[PDB]
Amino acid sequence: EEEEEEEEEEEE
Amino acid sequence: LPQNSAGDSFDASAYDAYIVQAVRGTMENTMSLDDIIGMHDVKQVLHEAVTLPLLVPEFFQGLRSPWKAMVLAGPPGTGKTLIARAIASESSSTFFTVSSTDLSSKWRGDSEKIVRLLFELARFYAPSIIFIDQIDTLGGQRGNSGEHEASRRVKSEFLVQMDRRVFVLAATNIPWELDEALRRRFEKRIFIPLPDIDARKKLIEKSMEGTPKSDEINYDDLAARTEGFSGADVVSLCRTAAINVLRRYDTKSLRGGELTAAMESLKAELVRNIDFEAALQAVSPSAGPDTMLKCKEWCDSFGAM
Amino acid sequence: LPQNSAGDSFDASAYDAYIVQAVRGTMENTMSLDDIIGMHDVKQVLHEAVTLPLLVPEFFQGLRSPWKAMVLAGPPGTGKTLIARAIASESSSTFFTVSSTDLSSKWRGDSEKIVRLLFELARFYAPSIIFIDQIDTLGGQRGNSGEHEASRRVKSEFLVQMDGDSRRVFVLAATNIPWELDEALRRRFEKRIFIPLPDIDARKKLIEKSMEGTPKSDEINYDDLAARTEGFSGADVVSLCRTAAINVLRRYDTKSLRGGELTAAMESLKAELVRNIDFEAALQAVSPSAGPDTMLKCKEWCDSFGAM
Amino acid sequence: LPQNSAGDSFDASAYDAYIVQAVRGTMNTMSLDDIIGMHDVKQVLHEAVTLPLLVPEFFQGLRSPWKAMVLAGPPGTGKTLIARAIASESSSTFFTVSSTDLSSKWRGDSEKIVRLLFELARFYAPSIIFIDQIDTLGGQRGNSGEHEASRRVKSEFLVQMDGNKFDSRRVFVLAATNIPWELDEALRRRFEKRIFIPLPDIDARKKLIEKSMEGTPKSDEINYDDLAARTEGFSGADVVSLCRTAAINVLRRYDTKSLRGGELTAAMESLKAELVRNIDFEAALQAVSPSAGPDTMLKCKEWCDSFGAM
Amino acid sequence: LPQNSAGDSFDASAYDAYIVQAVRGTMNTMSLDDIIGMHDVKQVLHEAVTLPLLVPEFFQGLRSPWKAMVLAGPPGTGKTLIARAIASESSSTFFTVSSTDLSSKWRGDSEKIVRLLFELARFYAPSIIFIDQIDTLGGQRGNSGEHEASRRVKSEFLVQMDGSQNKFDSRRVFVLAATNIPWELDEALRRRFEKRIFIPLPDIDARKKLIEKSMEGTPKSDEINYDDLAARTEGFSGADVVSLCRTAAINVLRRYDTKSLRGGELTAAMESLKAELVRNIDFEAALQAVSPSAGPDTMLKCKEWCDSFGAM
Amino acid sequence: LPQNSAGDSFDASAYDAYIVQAVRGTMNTMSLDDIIGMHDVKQVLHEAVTLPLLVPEFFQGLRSPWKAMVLAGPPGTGKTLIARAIASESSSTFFTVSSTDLSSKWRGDSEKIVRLLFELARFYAPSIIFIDQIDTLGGQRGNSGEHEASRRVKSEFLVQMDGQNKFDSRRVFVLAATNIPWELDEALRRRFEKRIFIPLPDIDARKKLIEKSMEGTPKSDEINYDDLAARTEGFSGADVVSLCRTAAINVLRRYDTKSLRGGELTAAMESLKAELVRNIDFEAALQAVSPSAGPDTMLKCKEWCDSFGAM
Amino acid sequence: LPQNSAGDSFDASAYDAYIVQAVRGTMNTMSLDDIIGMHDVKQVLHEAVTLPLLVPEFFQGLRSPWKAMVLAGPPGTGKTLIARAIASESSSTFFTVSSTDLSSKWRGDSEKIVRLLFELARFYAPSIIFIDQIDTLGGQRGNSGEHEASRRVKSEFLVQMDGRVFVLAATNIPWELDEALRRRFEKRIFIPLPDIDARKKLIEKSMEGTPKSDEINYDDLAARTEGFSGADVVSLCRTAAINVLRRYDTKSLRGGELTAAMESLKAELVRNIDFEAALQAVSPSAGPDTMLKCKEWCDSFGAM
Ligand SMILES: Nc1ncnc2c1ncn2[C@@H]1O[C@H](COP(=O)(O)OP(=O)(O)OP(=O)(O)O)[C@@H](O)[C@H]1O
Ligand SMILES: Nc1ncnc2c1ncn2[C@@H]1O[C@H](COP(=O)(O)OP(=O)(O)OP(=O)(O)O)[C@@H](O)[C@H]1O
Ligand SMILES: Nc1ncnc2c1ncn2[C@@H]1O[C@H](COP(=O)(O)OP(=O)(O)OP(=O)(O)O)[C@@H](O)[C@H]1O
Ligand SMILES: Nc1ncnc2c1ncn2[C@@H]1O[C@H](COP(=O)(O)OP(=O)(O)OP(=O)(O)O)[C@@H](O)[C@H]1O
Ligand SMILES: Nc1ncnc2c1ncn2[C@@H]1O[C@H](COP(=O)(O)OP(=O)(O)OP(=O)(O)O)[C@@H](O)[C@H]1O
Ligand SMILES: [Mg+2]
Ligand SMILES: [Mg+2]
Ligand SMILES: [Mg+2]
Ligand SMILES: [Mg+2]
Repeated sequence: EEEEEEEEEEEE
Repeated sequence: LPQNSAGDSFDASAYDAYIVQAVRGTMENTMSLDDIIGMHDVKQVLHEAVTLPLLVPEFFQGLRSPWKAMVLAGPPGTGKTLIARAIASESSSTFFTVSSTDLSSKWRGDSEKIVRLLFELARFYAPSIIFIDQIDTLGGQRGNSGEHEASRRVKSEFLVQMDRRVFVLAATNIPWELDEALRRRFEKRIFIPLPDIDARKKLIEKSMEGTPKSDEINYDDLAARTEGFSGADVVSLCRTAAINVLRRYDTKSLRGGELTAAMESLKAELVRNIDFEAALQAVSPSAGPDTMLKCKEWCDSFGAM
Repeated sequence: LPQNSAGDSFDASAYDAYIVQAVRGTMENTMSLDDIIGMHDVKQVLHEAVTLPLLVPEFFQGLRSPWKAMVLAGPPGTGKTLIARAIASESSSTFFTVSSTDLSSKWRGDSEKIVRLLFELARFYAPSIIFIDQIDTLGGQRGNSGEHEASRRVKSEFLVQMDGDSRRVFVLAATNIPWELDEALRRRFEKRIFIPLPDIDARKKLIEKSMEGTPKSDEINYDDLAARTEGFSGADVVSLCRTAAINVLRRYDTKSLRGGELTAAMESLKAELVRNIDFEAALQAVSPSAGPDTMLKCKEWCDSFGAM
Repeated sequence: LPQNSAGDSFDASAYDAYIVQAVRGTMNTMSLDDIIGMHDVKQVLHEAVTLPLLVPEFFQGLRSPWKAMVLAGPPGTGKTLIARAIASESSSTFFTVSSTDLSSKWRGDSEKIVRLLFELARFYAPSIIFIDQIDTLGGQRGNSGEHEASRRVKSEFLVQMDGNKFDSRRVFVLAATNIPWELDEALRRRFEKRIFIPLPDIDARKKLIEKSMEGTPKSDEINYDDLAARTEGFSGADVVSLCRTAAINVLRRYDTKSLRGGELTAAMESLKAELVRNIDFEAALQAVSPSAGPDTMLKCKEWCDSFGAM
Repeated sequence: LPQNSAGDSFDASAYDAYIVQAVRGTMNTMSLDDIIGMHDVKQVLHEAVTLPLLVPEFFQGLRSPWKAMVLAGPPGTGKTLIARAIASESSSTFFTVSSTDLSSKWRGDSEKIVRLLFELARFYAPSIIFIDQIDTLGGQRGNSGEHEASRRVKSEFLVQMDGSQNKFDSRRVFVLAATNIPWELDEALRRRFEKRIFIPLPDIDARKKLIEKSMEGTPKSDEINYDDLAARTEGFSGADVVSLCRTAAINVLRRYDTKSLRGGELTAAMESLKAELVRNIDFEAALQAVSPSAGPDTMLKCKEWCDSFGAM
Repeated sequence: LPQNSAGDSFDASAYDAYIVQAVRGTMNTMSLDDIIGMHDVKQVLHEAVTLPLLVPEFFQGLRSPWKAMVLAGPPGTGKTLIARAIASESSSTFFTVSSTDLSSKWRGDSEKIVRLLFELARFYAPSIIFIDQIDTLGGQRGNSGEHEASRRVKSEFLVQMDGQNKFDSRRVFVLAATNIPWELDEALRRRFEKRIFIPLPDIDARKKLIEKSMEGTPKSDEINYDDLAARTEGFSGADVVSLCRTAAINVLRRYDTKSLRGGELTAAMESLKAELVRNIDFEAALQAVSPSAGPDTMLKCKEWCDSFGAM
Repeated sequence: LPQNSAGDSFDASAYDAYIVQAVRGTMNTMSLDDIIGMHDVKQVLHEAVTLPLLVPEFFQGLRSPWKAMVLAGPPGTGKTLIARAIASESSSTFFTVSSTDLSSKWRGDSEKIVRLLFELARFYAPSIIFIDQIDTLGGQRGNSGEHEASRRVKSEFLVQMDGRVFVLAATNIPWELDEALRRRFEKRIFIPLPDIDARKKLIEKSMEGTPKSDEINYDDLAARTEGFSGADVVSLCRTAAINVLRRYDTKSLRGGELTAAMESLKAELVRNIDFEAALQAVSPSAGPDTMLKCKEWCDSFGAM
């Protein structure tokens, strides 16, 4: 199987 | 999973069970197509779009091909799910109600299977209508700010997937966030206006058909004192007028004793004209003139009305 | 999972086993609505929104259907978390609690199914009441900068779920910044009220309601304590009362006596009145959590868009 | 995880590994009589932490114990020292959480660690939470360059810190900052004690010097009254820096840059007994300047004299 | 990660890999007599690193070793050279950190980098940390429009630089930083730096010893008066004098005609050109052709700043 | 990232997959005596990168090679040509940087690019880095509306440029090009030794430009170079070449070659290859394009290089 | 692959035999003189393709031949028409590149197509090569929520720019082009939309099979639609054909003899007032403001 995580990036 | 007309059977042995459970879960109160005030043009294009091929299927052979896609844009509260539910009632087509929470897809490469299986299942039941509410979600830019490397695949599968007939309806509150390849692919982009001073009289005189009105017949004056109400709020005005008929006799003090026939003395009471004056000083429109003009400018720069 | 009324049972099979634990974690008769003073309009809509459709349910039909939403708005110290607990005490309805923190998950596509499960259980149990706290988060217009993708689909699942059946739910919310709300969300909230700071007459009833139970002198002139506050937040009145009541310990020098000859000295102190010296010393020490411009901006906003 | 009083145990089954580890990571014998002055905050700590262990039948109804207190003042006056002193003198469990233990690259941890922190602080004991430099943690909500994933933390503090009439377990929230006017208008209401801390005046620095110099041999040339009269506007940290630089100036009277190794370890024993004369202070008084001129002190004084709860 | 003295180890499990790599990537034959001038900074480094290494029993109690120093000067003088000199002439491990080590794309990775750096420098040795160009990290804290991540870095420096609440565990750390603009540091970071020192542009005798230092190995004539060369360069920095020396060393090559000689007769004349000495005319021609990186306003502002708020 | 000399390879395990593409996207012939005038830049480049190639045994110790140079002056005066010439004349690798490549979306995704570029330039052969238009990259540090994404590039340049100095792997030479040299830092200009200002105009060199550009096989009677060189007043080094292109198009535009298709095409084309140019279309070109150059920029640059220029 | 001029053939046997089968399908009798405007682009195509290949030393050095051109304008101008016109006018192997010849199933075969194309372009003839919709394949290069595969295809495209052979491109949104592309694009000339004459032919051809009244005049219709692109005349005739239905009353009446009125509607014919009502309501797909941003771009960065 394969799962998915989530990220959080910031930008200007 | 049931069969269809003429006893055909879909050979859905090629997918997992929760996917077909999800897409069957996205599949009666008979409302009326004349139960909506205003907007004759969209009723015309729906009449040409789904009803007329049923009656006369020989006219739509060559250059008179019926339309295949459509989008309504306008402010919130003009009734964009109302036309959808009305045409879901008064038709023989099998309706559908897809959403963005209907495409959750905790695994990877499973929303794609859901959209492809949805569109292949839609070509099984022959007259079909697909209703995608609030296409702003899944309808951002393909190089926008917040995106993974997976939702772009959903948008591309949707663009190639749209090519046995179906017809897709959709709506938004914010039209300018839409794409370009998604915008050009939708054949008919229609602005929805707020109700004018003539439609409001029909709307408030039509909604008030159960309660006894006596002499508040200044419907021209009641449509003239409300300048810019947003359609879904005048029904709240009539509802607040009924509750203002209730609030006049102090019933917060009574606790159980004789509180059943006290309502019977108020279940026969009629809506007088004093209720509207206290009803106009307690309701303001939900918006300012900001989103309406922006939707008007977007429908003037791209709308094929 | 418990059973609802009439012995039915829910089929929660498509949902994962930690979502159900979360919503089960989201879920008596202590106080009453006569405790909270002032605020006549929200008391009226609460009386004609949950109490009265339990007595005569054959009257609220058709055009007279009961309300479906409300949102409080006002300064951050006037009391709008208290009324939610009060209506949690004085009803027979399954009261939920959901804040903005038990909706997030580090997997893709769990933050929209929690809301669906929440509304489905709120339909399934009873004529229930959900109370969404601090709705300014999960709010805001969707054409903002720096808006992440799941935080759009939460607002989408809310906006599709809050409409469209004689099973009643009455969603209510509270915020301090109502102008930073989404436009297509504050139409669904059928009643938007304003909550003012208390005037010169409610403050006396607050002072009298607070000082009950503690033995006081009969010479405390309440009218001067009423007319001298003049801009207090409504929650600062209770703090003024607590400072004036605990000030009697700062009168007797209890900094040196420890352990011995002290545990009886406090018993000598435990029946001492709270005289006017404590109030005159307490007014020089406590100032409001001020900046009355926020009250003025929320007043102008709810006087240009509010449905009283 | 540890156990608690009465041998119970928490059940952290709904949380992952690194969350309970990161809250596990935030969990001598000095007394409170080393602090110079500051009677009011000592009074509030006395009637808020010390007294509810001895006589608990008193603090019952309207006399419920406090729940929060913010110290505010110019930098370098003794804020973290009171916190460490109360940690070493009480019997409570002590949490020192600061604004770096609340962030992670995943989504949904910035709001969960706060909830697990408060639930463990309620589960263990009559505990004390000490958030240091909350001005970074709580800013204004409706502001310009605010990222979205900090509003969750602000709302989490704003809900959690006021939650029936049961559950007679106590949690005291202490916080320090030096820019208090950037706190949000709804989080300043939760902190019901907003004391201001002043710079030391001319009667306190004499006692501070007299506390700091005990333990090292000195002469009786020193006039502490003149030393208090010239050291005006200093911090506490500058006074300690002065009292240290005097002794290191006594090292500089013996030029040891030339010698290297040869009887050098036996050289300093002639220096390890030397006295600290008045010339040392007469050099260190012009060796050291104050840290910052008065512009933050006047802003904090004009702030706490209008919105401050002493 | 390598082990330390006494065979111990660090259990770096709670951080990800690339943070450990990005701090691990930030880790002889010089002398401390190669620094012309700067007596007091040599005094502080003498009495804060080299003396506790020999006699640690003297430095305890009120005579604790210092934990801070910031060098503020105009941008010409030697502020990097002194740090590399103390890095070579020690037995303690060195950590250089510039402003681009504390940077990542994700959210909340700068803080864990600073945390890991301080814990590693505490674990390995009585080490020394050199944060060069400090003004690009700590600005002010409430100015107009800084991002919501740099303020966390300032908070992390503030909460970590003082500490070690246990009165035991005297594992020494000494943080060193150089900048050009000291009137732009936050006050709560400024008092954490004791021993804030000013550094001047060099004097007459410093310039004389500089020209004496720079011209060794290369043969010069015996008609060179160093005194006029000192007295004419009124206003030169400590970095332009070496550039003047280099130009006076290459002017003897530009004096002959090698731009015209192309390929042929090039390798045959370069062997005898190395013995041609350096006369006064090369110094006069270089001195007419070299002007300082002037603008004496900045030296004035920095000296008035460190004369108002400075601690020597 | 292909390879380098002597068959080695790079190990870029520390960076992302989009950053290294932005630096890989930053990597015809020309003759040296094409560039006329400006003997000082030839002198500095000859004693900078030419002579250390054949003779590395002379340049050791105090005689270390230079590491910086700045060309100030008016726009369009031949800076890119000298860059290409010193690129192609030696066997050096040639990087080029503008302001439009040091820009990406995420915070801190620009500062890894500069360090990666300098690590590559030390990793490869002895190379030349041409950072053009640094008046936008390097402003002043203590400005008013200076972003918190602009100071860190300046700090990275200052820390990286002067790097721990004993017999390095290969020399690397950085150039510069700027139209406004008073708006530069006080800590960045010090890393730039050998600052030099170059002017635009000349009379005899403009004549030599015309003699090196006007390679028309016709026009044996258009020899009026004294008046053609007296009419180059205020014309920059690109202006005369654009004038020459204007004259060579007005050769076939002064004669009616418009709508000769079908009828009289090949004879009208082949009798035009020897067609005599005169001062007619040259006079058309003289009064067509006026120079858009102002003297204030030249005067202020000549004033700035007087005080702070190390020629 | 077939041969070229002077009897040679390409040997790409090191690469695959279906890549060459995927590019070989890219190499007519279009309107050579029948364009009644835009004589400047015909002049530059006559003097940059034919004349430096008839007299090869007339354009050299200072009279320089170009090497690239980025045509900007509407999606309704005849870029393909004049492109195939120069194809059938010159003696050049006219290649084509669409948005679909840059997709292949393997990895590493999405970059070799460009290389093999440039090799064939230099091998065959005095060629001229064209790439359509470069603003759709290549926008901004190095994004991160754009995955690295399109970044590498664009990198191999810029790596194969150094290809005699003349490269050519056409765009529709020109400020979306990258900064490194316009420095090689020596000219970006502004192309206005076609004329009164072009629409009437598609009007007369697109209305076959439909019963039309013989009172309609194509001149008055052809002169009042100034500003329309190619698909808008099809939209106009579609709205006319549906206005034919919209004249009657069919939503109100139902059931009783509806098919008689529908047979009368199928028997009915279009009026001139039908085209009037179709033209008085139908708007263009894009409003006349993207042309202003295009002219701002050609004024700012373009050579026009
Ligand atoms: N034109 C209308 N005539 C009668 N009632 C209306 C009309 N428009 C809105 N309403 C009332 O307002 C409600 C709003 O319905 P609906 O959701 O379709 O509006 P909407 O604009 O689609 O909302 P949104 O787009 O914000 O989701 C309806 O239930 C209906 O009772
Ligand atoms: N006017 C009031 N009437 C009754 N209780 C009050 C009043 N003002 C403050 N309180 C006290 O305030 C406490 C809770 O604060 P409150 O109810 O004001 O929440 P709130 O400040 O409205 O919430 P928020 O911070 O989100 O605005 C209760 O313990 C209650 O005793
Ligand atoms: N009033 C005081 N009594 C005793 N010691 C003091 C006093 N003021 C300062 N000090 C000494 O000064 C040093 C600095 O104190 P502390 O670390 O609390 O400063 P701070 O308040 O944390 O600074 P900031 O507010 O900038 O964080 C301490 O070591 C303390 O011993
Ligand atoms: N006091 C000194 N003794 C010996 N050499 C010096 C001295 N001051 C400067 N120099 C020489 O000047 C040159 C430049 O010094 P350095 O590179 O340290 O300046 P810097 O400190 O980096 O300036 P900044 O930090 O502002 O960039 C060095 O090569 C050094 O040899
Ligand atoms: N000395 C010269 N000899 C021959 N051609 C020259 C000379 N100077 C300028 N030119 C011509 O001028 C044109 C512009 O030169 P270059 O490309 O260096 O511009 P630039 O100086 O880089 O402009 P900017 O500095 O504003 O970027 C060159 O293409 C070249 O043809
Ligand atoms: Mg709707
Ligand atoms: Mg609250
Ligand atoms: Mg502190
Ligand atoms: Mg330096």
